[PDB]
Amino acid sequence: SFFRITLHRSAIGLPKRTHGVLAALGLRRRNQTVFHPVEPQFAGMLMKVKELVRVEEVPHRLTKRELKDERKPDAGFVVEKQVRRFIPGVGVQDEVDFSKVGAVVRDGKRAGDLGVRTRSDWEVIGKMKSVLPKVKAL
Amino acid sequence: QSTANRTKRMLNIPPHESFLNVPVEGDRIIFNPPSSEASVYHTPFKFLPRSDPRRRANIYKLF
Amino acid sequence: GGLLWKIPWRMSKFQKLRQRRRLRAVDNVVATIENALAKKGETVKAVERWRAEMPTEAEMLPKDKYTIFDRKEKRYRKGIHKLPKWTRVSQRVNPPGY
RNA sequence: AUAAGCAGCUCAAGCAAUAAGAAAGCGAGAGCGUACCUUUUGCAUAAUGGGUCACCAAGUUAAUUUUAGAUGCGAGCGAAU
RNA sequence: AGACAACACUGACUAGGAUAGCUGGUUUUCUGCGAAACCUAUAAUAGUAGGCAAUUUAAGUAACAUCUUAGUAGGUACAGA
RNA sequence: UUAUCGGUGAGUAUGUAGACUCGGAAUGACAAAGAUGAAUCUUGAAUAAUCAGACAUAGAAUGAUAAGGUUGUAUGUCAAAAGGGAAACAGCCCAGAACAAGAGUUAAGGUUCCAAAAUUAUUAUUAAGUGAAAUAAAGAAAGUUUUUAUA
RNA sequence: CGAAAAUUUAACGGAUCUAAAUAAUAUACCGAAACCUUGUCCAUAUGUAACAUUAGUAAUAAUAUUAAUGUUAUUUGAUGGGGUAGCAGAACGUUGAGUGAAUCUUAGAUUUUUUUUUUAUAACUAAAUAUAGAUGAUAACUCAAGUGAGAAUGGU
RNA sequence: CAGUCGCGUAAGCGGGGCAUAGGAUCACAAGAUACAAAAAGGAAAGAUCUUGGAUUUUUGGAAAAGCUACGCUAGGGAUAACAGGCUAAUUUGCGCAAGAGUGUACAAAAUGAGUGCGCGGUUUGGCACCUCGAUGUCGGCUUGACUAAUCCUCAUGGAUG
Ligand SMILES: [K+]
Ligand SMILES: [K+]
Ligand SMILES: [K+]
Ligand SMILES: [Mg+2]
Ligand SMILES: [Mg+2]
Ligand SMILES: [Mg+2]
Ligand SMILES: [Mg+2]
Ligand SMILES: [Mg+2]
Ligand SMILES: [Mg+2]
Ligand SMILES: [Mg+2]
Ligand SMILES: [Mg+2]
Ligand SMILES: [Mg+2]
Ligand SMILES: [Mg+2]
Ligand SMILES: [Mg+2]
Ligand SMILES: [Mg+2]
Ligand SMILES: [Mg+2]
Ligand SMILES: [Mg+2]
Ligand SMILES: [Mg+2]
Ligand SMILES: [Mg+2]
Ligand SMILES: [Mg+2]
Ligand SMILES: [Mg+2]
Ligand SMILES: [Mg+2]
Ligand SMILES: [Mg+2]
Ligand SMILES: [Mg+2]
Ligand SMILES: [Mg+2]
Ligand SMILES: [Mg+2]
Ligand SMILES: [Mg+2]
Ligand SMILES: [Mg+2]
Ligand SMILES: [Mg+2]
Ligand SMILES: [Mg+2]
Ligand SMILES: [Mg+2]
Ligand SMILES: [Mg+2]
Ligand SMILES: [Mg+2]
Ligand SMILES: [Mg+2]
Ligand SMILES: [Mg+2]
Repeated sequence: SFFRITLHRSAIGLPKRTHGVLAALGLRRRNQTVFHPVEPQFAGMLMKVKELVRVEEVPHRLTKRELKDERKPDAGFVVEKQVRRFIPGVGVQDEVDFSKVGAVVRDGKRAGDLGVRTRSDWEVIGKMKSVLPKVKAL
Repeated sequence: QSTANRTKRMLNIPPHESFLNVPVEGDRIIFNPPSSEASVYHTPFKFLPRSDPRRRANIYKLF
Repeated sequence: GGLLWKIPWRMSKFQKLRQRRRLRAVDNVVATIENALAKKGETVKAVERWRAEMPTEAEMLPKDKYTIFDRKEKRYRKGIHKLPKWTRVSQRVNPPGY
């Protein structure tokens, strides 16, 4: 098994040798958790700082990305709709609605390639003088 | 106090006793009639039309 | 003297509760380390010395938890809260008879 | 004009724009806070210095001898024809 | 009468030429690291020098700190006569 | 001739201890291997400040077993360290401040009101406001409670 | 009870308390700038991508790439954060100078103010007042210092 | 390691003493060295090695008496002339406990040896946080305020004495 050590107290006023025991365990600041194998070398290391730490036997050692994921609070929100944005290194990402799911990013050297409405598109929409909504829908 | 955070702690008022009985398991709907004045949008049962289907028994009689 | 270090001679019931809980917390660290090794059939010299010459919080007398031996006191006893860093230091045994 | 504030800071009622829009400022009331510098083991100290404001007012130059970095040439370099 | 000799006399006034291990002062911001009040020498103890040693940043590390295990030096607390 | 004076021999007799230590810790010190660790170490080049420290705890010397006295040693803090607790507080108890937010989690310390949090539970004592965050002593006494004996 | 001192109750901090005292226990809660979480700033790293500048190297009549520097983002969900004496790095500002026979100015250069915004010892927006075509102001980079003052019983 | 001596059968030992208590340079002097020799040949004066004379005894190495109440300047206030602060040895400050003894008798009416446990901050001191109105640290005057360990005035217990 492993020893789960957490520095509960500080050593601001304790002798210098007590700081050398907390430096070998790896406890720099307060409430810092380290995992050390169950061995006589570490066990005698904890008998010197047993008034400042809290020891616990754990089956497996926890990684750096797993000790922090147990104090991480749930985001509490989910982005369901995003509006058009310009990403500097990728391109112009269009609008996406994750409720019906599409991050399509069009990049180019012309306005038409970007996928936006240009001046020419506004001239084609302005000349369509025949388009009319159905009478039933009007 | 010295900082705004220290002021918020000295001026703290705890929530109502009712909210502090959090369920350990599952969700529960509780009756918490507040000690306050009701607005005019809480139409009394006498002013509701017979057609309206929301005329329930007092919430006291639903527990 | 003239410099006032207002330290009472006795502890309060709140300090005693934390002194009791601090002695009982050092017992769990020695009991966790002693059982963790026994499973592996291993032992340490400092873990065996502690259990030999040091008592647990349930085996200590009230006068050994809240007092220490001071040869300069009238009854050879002194408040344990007078010891430097007494909150982060181990002190359970006093000379026999004192 | 019932009050014992190094006059700031945290909390903040209220007042304040004739008008659509727009609140800087002042602030009752609650709390926190014993100037600055020098000199000292240590200063609110009843230890030193200053009435306020503006301006003047202190590691610089020369020669010499070194080092680091950068750069020119290179067993030559620099200088000079 | 150490009295008087033109503000000054236990030796005047004026001009020229000083030092001060002593005291005071030394002016913009941000960032990194971070002491000592000990030893030795000194007509020295309010100073200074050499160490210990703070800083800068290069080359090294079987570095340094702590623990475990085995070993070693040395006679205190205690105890004893 | 003496349970008189001194001296001698015997005692596994009693005490005494800075220069008595037969016995003898812990601690600290030296070095080896392994492991862990926050580079904390060494060297090269360049180059400082400092040289009345103070208090606290332990243990001594000195004084008078006086001093916020003087002087070593061990450890820490202050010095150069703000914040919380100690009513106020350089040195004590916690904890090392890059800036905000949070009835977030805790240390020391506290929770009737000033003033954030218990007028929270259990068993006894006290009747003196004793006491409640800086123990005045020996001693006295049909104060009172408990225990051990006891009529 | 012993227990007596000179401004005033006078070392419960005070109100007060028969526990809100004392002794032996138990639990919850409060509680720091400590810790945690979510963001921010700063310092030092480690790779990658993109933007700009400068300087090279290729392509182009039918743009790609290399290196340095600046910058944002991102990977390791990187590490680190008090400070006197003292040491070190990086910047801003002031005055004068070169580029400058340059740029801009009645379509308002410049105005010791006020105001606005930007991680900000600084500049900027707007407003109000006055009226200059250069003996005016000025970016950027660079050069040199009579360059920064709440502290000398300092001096005017 | 080289040189060359002693002792010992040999191994071997010997760069004084069982260990721990005797200072340089400069100058000066005596030997060696053969380095340099201010035009040159020599020399003088220098250089290296060995050695000597030192209460160089302030022993990391000056040839060295006082006064200033007439003192000066720059400083510190390591407490120095005062007061405050800490301590309480001492006191011309007191209390309590115990009771040898005195009291014709009888401890405690009174008296109380040598002592023990204490309070207090007046005298003479100790310390030195602290530079300031002092060496008789104090007197008189004016004007107080407070304390109670009481000289007077008021109430009262004990006193074969
Ligand atoms: K200057
Ligand atoms: K004269
Ligand atoms: K640091
Ligand atoms: Mg520190
Ligand atoms: Mg005092
Ligand atoms: Mg009023
Ligand atoms: Mg001083
Ligand atoms: Mg004053
Ligand atoms: Mg002053
Ligand atoms: Mg003045
Ligand atoms: Mg100037
Ligand atoms: Mg030190
Ligand atoms: Mg000096
Ligand atoms: Mg022995
Ligand atoms: Mg002292
Ligand atoms: Mg200092
Ligand atoms: Mg502090
Ligand atoms: Mg309190
Ligand atoms: Mg809460
Ligand atoms: Mg409350
Ligand atoms: Mg009381
Ligand atoms: Mg009181
Ligand atoms: Mg922090
Ligand atoms: Mg920090
Ligand atoms: Mg810093
Ligand atoms: Mg203007
Ligand atoms: Mg001035
Ligand atoms: Mg010749
Ligand atoms: Mg000649
Ligand atoms: Mg000498
Ligand atoms: Mg010597
Ligand atoms: Mg002093
Ligand atoms: Mg008689
Ligand atoms: Mg009387
Ligand atoms: Mg009578």
